[PDB]
Amino acid sequence: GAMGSMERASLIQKAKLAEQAERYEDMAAFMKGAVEKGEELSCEERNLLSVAYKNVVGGQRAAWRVLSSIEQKSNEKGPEVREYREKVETELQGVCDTVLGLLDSHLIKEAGDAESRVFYLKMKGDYYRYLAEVATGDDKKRIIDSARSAYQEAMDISKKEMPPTNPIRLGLALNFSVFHYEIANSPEEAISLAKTTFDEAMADLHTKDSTLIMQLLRDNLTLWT
Amino acid sequence: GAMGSMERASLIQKAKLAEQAERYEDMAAFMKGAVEKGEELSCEERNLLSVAYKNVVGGQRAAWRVLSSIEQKSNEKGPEVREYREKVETELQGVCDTVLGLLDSHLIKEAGDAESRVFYLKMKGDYYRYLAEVATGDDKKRIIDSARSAYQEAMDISKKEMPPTNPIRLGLALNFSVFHYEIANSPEEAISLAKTTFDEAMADLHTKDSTLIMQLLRDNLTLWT
Ligand SMILES: O=c1[nH]cnc2c1ncn2[C@@H]1O[C@H](COP(=O)(O)O)[C@@H](O)[C@H]1O
Ligand SMILES: O=c1[nH]cnc2c1ncn2[C@@H]1O[C@H](COP(=O)(O)O)[C@@H](O)[C@H]1O
Repeated sequence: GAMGSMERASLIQKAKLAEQAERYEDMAAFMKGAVEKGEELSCEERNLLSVAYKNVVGGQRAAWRVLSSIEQKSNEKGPEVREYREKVETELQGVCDTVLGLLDSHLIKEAGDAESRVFYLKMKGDYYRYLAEVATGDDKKRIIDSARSAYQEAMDISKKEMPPTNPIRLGLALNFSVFHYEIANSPEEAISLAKTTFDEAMADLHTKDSTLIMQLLRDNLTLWT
Repeated sequence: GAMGSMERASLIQKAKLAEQAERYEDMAAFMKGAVEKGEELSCEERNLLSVAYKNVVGGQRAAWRVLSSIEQKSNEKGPEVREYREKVETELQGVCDTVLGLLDSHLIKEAGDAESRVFYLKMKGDYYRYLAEVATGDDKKRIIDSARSAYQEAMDISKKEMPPTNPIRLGLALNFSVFHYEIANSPEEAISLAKTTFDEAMADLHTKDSTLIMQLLRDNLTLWT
């Protein structure tokens, strides 16, 4: 595709240039580029992937929210705001469906360092979650099953082979739980895991940046309870 | 074109939605849309035009600068950074050439309230200036003539029919002078006008937001002298 002709290492250098210039569209395009090569990504590369995708989909989800909100106070008048809301909703689904293709097509295989098999399964759950935040109907149904399947296979792996301070295991559990509350409408399952996790981490805290996740991880229990 | 089928007032409402959502690409697209209708813009509309275009071209010029800088420290190694720099340079020229089409094609006619005939001529000078910041050769030559022609016809009009507190006349002169220093390499002409203008404004200051322009207008003389 659009980067087919470019050397993998150049794609990677240009991702980094993009990041410096604050051009996440670019950065994501370059990374989709490298990924599409077929070489397994290093830890440092994967951080470029997620970071870029996250900022892109991030601003979309912002605008979506601004707009749904205006479409709430527009229920007490014109289609203009529903129309535009749908526009942004459609771009977002776009990016999600793209990132979800990378994971299904290249990144996830059932053969890898495993500490990152997680990173991907997690990423799969988050992007499927982002689709859930905007879907309706049976669409919303299936997407929910999917964020569950992934986030769960990522839990198994993270428990079995990851110490409970691993900012991966932390972040993952955090996410999976936000999903439990915000999406699947199951605050029992949500509170349990939010507690348990922050438990078994406050435990080995003796071994200092996972603490930021832990700040949030509890920060969430405030409102949940 | 892409908004041809949409009612002018809807375009305008959606610009405003865009602004709330912080989607300047959208906002600019919608406005190019309304402008393309053929109806003269009100003051409030024009502010949506400029604001949207400004933020778009604004982030481009940022990235350009980040990148040229990395391409400076890259002169003491790979084409990756020149290549990407050129990419961004080309998007920018794009947007400039678009905005410059709106002015030449719709917005500027030699028949209007005139206090805004200025607003456009000024806008023409700034976008031509933005092209100058990145051009070379005879290209750079012609573009400079063009930012001059415009900014000047905008000076005549602004002197003749505008009191020297008019945030338009202020801003204009400010810009025209930055051009004199930063682009046309003529600090004599630059210092003169920067002085003169801030003079005849400090004069009638007795008649309180143009002061922000005046803050800058002097702020510039610091470095210029
Ligand atoms: O850097 C991060 N990594 C993982 N989760 C985060 C991060 N920053 C914030 N969060 C959490 O994610 C929530 C928003 O959901 P998300 O951004 O869709 O994953 C926030 O309310 C936090 O609980
Ligand atoms: O809101 C504004 N209107 C007009 N000129 C501005 C504004 N903000 C900053 N400037 C000036 O414009 C310079 C940057 O050039 P410009 O952004 O290409 O017009 C700044 O250094 C200021 O002198």
